Amino acid sequence: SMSVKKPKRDDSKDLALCSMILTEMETHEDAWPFLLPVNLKLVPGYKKVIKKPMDFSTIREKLSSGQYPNLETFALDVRLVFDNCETFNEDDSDIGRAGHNMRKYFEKKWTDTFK
Repeated sequence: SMSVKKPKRDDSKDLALCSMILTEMETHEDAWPFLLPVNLKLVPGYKKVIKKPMDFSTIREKLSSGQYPNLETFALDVRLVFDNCETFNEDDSDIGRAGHNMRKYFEKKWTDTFK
């Protein structure tokens, strides 16, 4: 509350560390469905169904230009990529499997880096 704060967590490396995690997501072999925005002209249904499209290149631009106010808002966009993927793709497809794998990979890096 006013003049009553928990001890200050050092957040000065968060930016760099989020960039690293993102680089590891970008270079994973199963990242291919997620590297670029889904082409909304060429994938019927995507625009209407997915209210908030997100992909790694868009996360990279937001990160690099100071558009994440904190590490939680960064994790929300990453999770959105996988939530979107689950919404549009059957679990039993290459893309569906890609998303499950990438989400697990992300969550572990997240916990090991910050928790």
